[PDB]
Amino acid sequence: VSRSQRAGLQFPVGRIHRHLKSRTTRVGATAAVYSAAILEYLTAEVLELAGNASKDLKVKRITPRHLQLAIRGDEELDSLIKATIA
Amino acid sequence: KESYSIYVYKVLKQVHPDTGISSKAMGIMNSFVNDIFERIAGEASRLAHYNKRSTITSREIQTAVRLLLPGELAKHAVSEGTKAVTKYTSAS
Amino acid sequence: APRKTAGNRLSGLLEAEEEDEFYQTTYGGFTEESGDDEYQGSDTEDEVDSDFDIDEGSDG
Repeated sequence: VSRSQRAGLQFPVGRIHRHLKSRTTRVGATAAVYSAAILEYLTAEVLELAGNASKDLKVKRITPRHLQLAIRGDEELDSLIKATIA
Repeated sequence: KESYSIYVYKVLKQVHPDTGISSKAMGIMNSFVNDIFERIAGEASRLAHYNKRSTITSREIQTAVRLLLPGELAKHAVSEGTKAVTKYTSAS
Repeated sequence: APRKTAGNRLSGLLEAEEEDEFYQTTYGGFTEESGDDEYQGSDTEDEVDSDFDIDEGSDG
C-alpha cells in the first residue's frame, strides 16, 4: 500500500524524499526510506525517555522540561543536540 | 522549516499511548528533527560527491548516520534503517 | 604560597553555566511556559514524486 507502510514507518518517505532533493540539489527511494527510519528512531528514543519522565503524573503530558530531562540527561542525545546546534 | 509534527505525534502514540505533548514541546521536537535531517542530508551529499556516486542511496545515508550519531544511537539507527530498507525492497 | 586547587572548580562551573544557557536558548529554550497548550493532533497525505523509485544501480 503506502510507501511508508511498505517500509513499516510512520515518518513520510515521500515528503522526506522531496526534502532530500531540496537539500542536495538524484535521490533514490532507499535514501528516503533509510532517512525516514533514522529520524523516526531518534524521535522514538527522545519521546520514550521524555514520556518516562512524565510518568507518575496523573495527566501524562510531555513538556519542554521532560524533553530536557530526556536529552540533557543522556550523554549521546546531549552530544547530538550540541553538535547539531554548533 | 518542514512540518513533521504530525508524524512525531504518531510515534508518541506508539511509544507512550497514554501520554500527550505540549505545543511548545512538539515545536522543539519538530525543530530538532529538522536540524538532524539537515545534517544527515548535507553529509550524505558530501559523501556522494566524495565517492563520485551519481545517486544518493541508503549507502550514503547509512555512512552519514555512522559519522554523525553518537555511539549507540548510531548502532540502533543503522539497524532500524537497514530494516526499513529491507522491508521496502521486499514484497507486500 | 598560593594553593594548587585555588579556583580549580571555576571552569567546570562555567561549563555548567554554559550548558544551562544552551538549554534555555536552544529551540526557544527547554523551559515550561504559561499558556503552553496541548498539541492537538490533522493527519496529512504523503505522495512520492515520479523520481522516487529511480534505478539506483574493479577487475584485478
